[PDB]
Amino acid sequence: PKHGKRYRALLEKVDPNKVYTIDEAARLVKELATAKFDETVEVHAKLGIDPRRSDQNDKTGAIHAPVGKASFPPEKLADNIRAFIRALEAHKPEGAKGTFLRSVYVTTTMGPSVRINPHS
Amino acid sequence: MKVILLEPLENLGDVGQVVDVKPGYARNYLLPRGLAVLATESNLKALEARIRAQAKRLAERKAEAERLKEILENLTLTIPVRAGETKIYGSVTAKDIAEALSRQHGVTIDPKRLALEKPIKELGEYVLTYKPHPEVPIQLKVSVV
Amino acid sequence: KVCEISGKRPIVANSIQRRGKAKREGGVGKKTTGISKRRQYPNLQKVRVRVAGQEITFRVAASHIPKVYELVERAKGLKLEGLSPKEIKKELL
RNA sequence: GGGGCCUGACUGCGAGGCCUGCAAGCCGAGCAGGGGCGAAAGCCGGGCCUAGUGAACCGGUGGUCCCGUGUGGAAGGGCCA
RNA sequence: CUGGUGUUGGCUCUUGGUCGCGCCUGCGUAGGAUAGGUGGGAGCCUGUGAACCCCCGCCUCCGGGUGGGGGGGAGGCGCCG
RNA sequence: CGGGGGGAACCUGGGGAACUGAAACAUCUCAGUACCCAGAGGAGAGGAAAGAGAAAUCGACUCCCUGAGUAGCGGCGAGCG
RNA sequence: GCCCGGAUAGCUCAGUCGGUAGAGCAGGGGAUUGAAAAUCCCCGUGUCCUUGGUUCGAUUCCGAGUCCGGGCACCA
Ligand SMILES: [Mg+2]
Ligand SMILES: [Mg+2]
Ligand SMILES: [Mg+2]
Ligand SMILES: [Mg+2]
Ligand SMILES: [Mg+2]
Ligand SMILES: [Mg+2]
Ligand SMILES: [Mg+2]
Ligand SMILES: [Mg+2]
Ligand SMILES: [Mg+2]
Ligand SMILES: [Mg+2]
Ligand SMILES: [Mg+2]
Ligand SMILES: [Mg+2]
Ligand SMILES: [Mg+2]
Ligand SMILES: [Mg+2]
Ligand SMILES: [Mg+2]
Ligand SMILES: [Mg+2]
Ligand SMILES: [Mg+2]
Ligand SMILES: [Mg+2]
Ligand SMILES: [Mg+2]
Ligand SMILES: [Mg+2]
Ligand SMILES: [Mg+2]
Repeated sequence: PKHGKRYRALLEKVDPNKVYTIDEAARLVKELATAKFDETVEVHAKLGIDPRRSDQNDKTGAIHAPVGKASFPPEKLADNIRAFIRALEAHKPEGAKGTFLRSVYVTTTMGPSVRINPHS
Repeated sequence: MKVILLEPLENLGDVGQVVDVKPGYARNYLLPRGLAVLATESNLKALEARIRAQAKRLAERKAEAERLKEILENLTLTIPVRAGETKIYGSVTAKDIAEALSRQHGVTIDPKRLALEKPIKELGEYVLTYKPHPEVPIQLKVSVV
Repeated sequence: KVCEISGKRPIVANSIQRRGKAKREGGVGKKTTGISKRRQYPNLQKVRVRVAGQEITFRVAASHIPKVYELVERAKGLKLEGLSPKEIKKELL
């Protein structure tokens, strides 16, 4: 159709409009990675910074990079997630005005994305 | 600017129902012609009552019925009718029924509230509901002699 | 005039004309070129409403209009007739 | 007039005078700090000198041992530039 | 004179702004081809019914992209290069 | 049952100047004064804290003495307080 | 003092919707009328003020500095 069902089934345990924690979703991410291989859970968050800002991530203000497999224990995802948050909060440009980290999603290699508050 | 209706108006209706109109609509059209009343907390409680008096008090003419079925229901009538086998020499109206039912036992029934159409007359055997809404099918036997 | 319920009536006010960037920012300060006396009327209107065998009109302030109705209601429970539309009014508190 | 280094077109003061109704204007040796040129003696607190200027008030900025309306902090002031 | 409001209400037609979301969008040399950036990236995709053909709306760099639909039948497709 | 009209000042409320001062003048001052109107009474007003303001404080209101020409307000002027 | 807009041929004016910088008119020639052109043809010349950094560098995109263009105010 638009997507394959292998994905259509994961849309059953991910409220379309709800913020999850790094413990409420870190374990719900290890269950939405239904592939025949060990995937890589990654996190995507939009940064409130200026793109073309030479002295201040692609060229639109998006962050990527993977951090964990699709099996890693609850203490390897819930713990390695915060290890990426502070990896950013340690490089926030001087004039980076605006919520430095507005949106934040946590999606794997083939599974959907779960909006989560990197502060709980 | 809340208001309590009357005639079920489109987009907002079913009397008693409360709705948020614009002051103008209410003051200049609704109340003038009497399509509703101001949602004053003086009729907002006055409707609280209008709503209980029927709701609770209703448990009787549609709730006490249970007392009216337990006594009957598992009961059996059987009434003396002048007949001739499979054909009575007259008939028994619902009115004919309770007529003696209020002497054979002491049970009160409203004929106009029974359920058979034509006046018995025939025979074989009878058994039919009383009324109304959550009803109770009674059991009556057409006798002999 | 005056409000037949709120009691509100016209009052005196000054029309102060000022010029100059405030001190609240910019500089030097505001300046009064001139002051004048002027009135401030009540936004009163009129509200006609049946109430028994008459219509009776109410010249009342804007932010009070509603009370007028909460009065044709409290009225209900009381007997008022005879050629007394002025009195009807009279009676309603 | 020409050239080599330089920034004293210093900060904190200022004995003692000139001028003078007031308040302004003017000259200033010398001490302290930290400097520049000189081998040193020394000179340097702009310009051979006398014009190129504007009290207060109200505000604008940059600082800052200060005040900050019950207390903390702010708001808003003061002081210095 | 005038904008916003109060007095000031029904019913429609028509458009602007904004955030939600759902969708496609993108066509310069090279190249299967109409490639938006960056990451994940060997598994996906089809009786949760794909390969092929006709119909059919929209877009047009007239090249395709792509959706509704009927049809159909066990195969599409990516890496490597 | 009452009211209405009057009363030298005094009193509360609703309205409310200009001269003058600022050695001109508009903010400011005179001044909520003069005056007009309504009302009250031998007084009138006010009155038992949604107060004051820095004190483990006080405790209706009104009047006098201080506080005090203080705190402040002010074309930071005249002046007000 | 703040918010805005910008020179590129002699003047005037557009810009991968980042790489391919091009018009009117002026000027040269030829075409040119009785007369000068209105008609007719074909081209010259460069960071697109320009500091940059993103990108493959940039004319175009961001730090953005200089000048000019229009705006809204203030003046103790
Ligand atoms: Mg983008
Ligand atoms: Mg009036
Ligand atoms: Mg005004
Ligand atoms: Mg209102
Ligand atoms: Mg002197
Ligand atoms: Mg010397
Ligand atoms: Mg000296
Ligand atoms: Mg000189
Ligand atoms: Mg010299
Ligand atoms: Mg002055
Ligand atoms: Mg304090
Ligand atoms: Mg009497
Ligand atoms: Mg009397
Ligand atoms: Mg005067
Ligand atoms: Mg004078
Ligand atoms: Mg008075
Ligand atoms: Mg006193
Ligand atoms: Mg004082
Ligand atoms: Mg005064
Ligand atoms: Mg330009
Ligand atoms: Mg011509």
